[PDB]
Amino acid sequence: NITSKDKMAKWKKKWRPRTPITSKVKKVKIKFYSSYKDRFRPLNDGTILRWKEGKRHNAHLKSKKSKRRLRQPGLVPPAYAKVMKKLNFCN
Amino acid sequence: TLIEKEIILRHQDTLEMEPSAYNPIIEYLCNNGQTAKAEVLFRQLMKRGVQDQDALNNLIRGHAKEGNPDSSYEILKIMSRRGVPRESNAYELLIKSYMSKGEPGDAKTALDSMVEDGHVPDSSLFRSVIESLFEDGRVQTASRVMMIMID
Amino acid sequence: AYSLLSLNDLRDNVPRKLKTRKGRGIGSGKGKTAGRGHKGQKARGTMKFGFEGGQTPLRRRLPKRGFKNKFKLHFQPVGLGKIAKLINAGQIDSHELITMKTLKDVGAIGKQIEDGVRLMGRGADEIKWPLHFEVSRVTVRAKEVVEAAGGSVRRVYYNKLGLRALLKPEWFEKKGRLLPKAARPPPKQLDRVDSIGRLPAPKKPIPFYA
RNA sequence: GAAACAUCUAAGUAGCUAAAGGAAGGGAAAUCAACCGAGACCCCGUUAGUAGCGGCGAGCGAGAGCGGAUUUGGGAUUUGA
RNA sequence: GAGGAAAUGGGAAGAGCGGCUUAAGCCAUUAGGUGUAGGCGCUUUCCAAAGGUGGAAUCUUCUAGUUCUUCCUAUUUGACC
Ligand SMILES: [K+]
Ligand SMILES: [K+]
Ligand SMILES: [K+]
Ligand SMILES: [K+]
Ligand SMILES: [Mg+2]
Ligand SMILES: [Mg+2]
Ligand SMILES: [Mg+2]
Ligand SMILES: [Mg+2]
Ligand SMILES: [Mg+2]
Ligand SMILES: [Mg+2]
Ligand SMILES: [Mg+2]
Ligand SMILES: [Mg+2]
Ligand SMILES: [Mg+2]
Ligand SMILES: [Mg+2]
Ligand SMILES: [Mg+2]
Ligand SMILES: [Mg+2]
Ligand SMILES: [Mg+2]
Ligand SMILES: [Mg+2]
Repeated sequence: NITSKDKMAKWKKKWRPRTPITSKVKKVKIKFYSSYKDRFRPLNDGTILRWKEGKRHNAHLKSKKSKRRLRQPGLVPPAYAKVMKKLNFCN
Repeated sequence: TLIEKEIILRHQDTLEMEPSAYNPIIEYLCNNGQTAKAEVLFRQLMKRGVQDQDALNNLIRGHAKEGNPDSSYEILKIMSRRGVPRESNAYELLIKSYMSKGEPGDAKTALDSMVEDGHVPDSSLFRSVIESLFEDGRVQTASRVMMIMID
Repeated sequence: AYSLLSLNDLRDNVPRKLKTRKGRGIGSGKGKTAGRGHKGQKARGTMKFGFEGGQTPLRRRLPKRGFKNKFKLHFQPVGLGKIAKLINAGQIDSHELITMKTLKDVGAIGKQIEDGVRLMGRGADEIKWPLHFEVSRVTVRAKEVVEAAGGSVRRVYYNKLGLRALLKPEWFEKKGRLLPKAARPPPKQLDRVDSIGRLPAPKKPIPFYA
């Protein structure tokens, strides 16, 4: 019928501003991957903060200790943090 | 009965008030009584055609000697924004009016405005303000006066 | 060479390091495959940095989190220690009101104020005088330390245009605009402040219950 | 290109066609802001690879404000009655 | 006859200043000088967001960086041929 997905589609087509067809920026700037943005946050330490996986569903699969453990935020491993450091994620 | 009938602020009227119609009466009102309706009439005269310095100087002295030096300071601010040339003797009465009511910080503010306008005062006034700042516990303002008197 | 500056003997502090021209003979050490090894994709130069080999990457196996607040307010933090040091340096007048304009002119505030000044409690053991402040926010330790010496802190409200008119009043007179008027706080910001700021910079404080 | 591919990208690009001028187009708010205010239109810098869009993947990517260049508004339109 | 150019990032060596530095532009070119808009730091550390925020040392106190040049690499462009 009228669910939240098509309600949001009808709302976004009419009220959200539209992307320009062509660019205006003449300078070339570096862009990293768009999947970094909502998932990672750089700290002033120099390490990058992340959140652990497995908390979306399937909570009957996990032990109590693992359920308590996945609540705790963690850090990106170094070999993967160097890539986003080199691709201008930490500014 | 002229000012309550807003005759000055009428556009279709042609004959305006002569300079001699307000030049002595502002002097008399400021020197021998109240300054408030004098400044009300002259602020109405600004809204049509008048920026005479004589009535402004007399309003400054009248507001100083009445007992409200804030009005003298704001009229000097009006002169500064309108570009009216500012004298040295006007700030002396403002400084000593601040002095007489026990506000040496306001006196130092007015002294700074006088110096930024470009008038050097005398060492007698310097000696008055430095002792008044020191005896009120405001040591650092007195030291800031000392800086410019050294310079 | 007695103070001689000729164009025949100019040289730098260290000798210039030149380019590594790859692909020349055997003796240069970087010829015949340069530095690329033998065959593959990294020798043909068609490899993108950050690719992981077909495994699902770490940037896609981890969950997203949270939302972005577009109305977030940023206040510049000043500690009591810097203000006390500048008091002892004779650059801030201790007997007048300490506004935000005073801090911006002395340089305790950086180049870009954004939404106001937050007063911090660092170096609180250097405060020996009754000081009067007018900031945007203040922490519990800073307010306690100031009022234990006998001063007062007033949390005061400016908006963006009011902050521009407080800090740069010459910017309006170069543009030909009149000085604006201080706006009232919005109802979500009403509880966070005490009073509306005066747009000329005030130099006499206002006691609370006096 | 997405290490395949179908929404997406390449891209309103290449190409084909029509009309007009030395320039064309746009233009003086049924415009932005936020209870404080700005004041037509086009071009250059910054905001900013940020907000936003997106098999929320690969990718695409503003506006307002602020600093410059040019600086311009005219008409309906005013009324003695 | 085949590792090269620009712009933006990660670093190393050298230098300027002590907060550092301009972009478009403007005034002159037998040639430079100006231009504060902006960027980074000081700065405050957790946090989805609201919210919240005592560095060290005791003994004349320590408490920050930024902009260029050269070279090695990365991204976008045909990208060693
Ligand atoms: K392929
Ligand atoms: K295929
Ligand atoms: K570089
Ligand atoms: K350095
Ligand atoms: Mg497009
Ligand atoms: Mg070898
Ligand atoms: Mg060979
Ligand atoms: Mg190699
Ligand atoms: Mg290989
Ligand atoms: Mg081979
Ligand atoms: Mg092989
Ligand atoms: Mg493909
Ligand atoms: Mg398209
Ligand atoms: Mg075409
Ligand atoms: Mg023609
Ligand atoms: Mg034309
Ligand atoms: Mg209005
Ligand atoms: Mg403009």
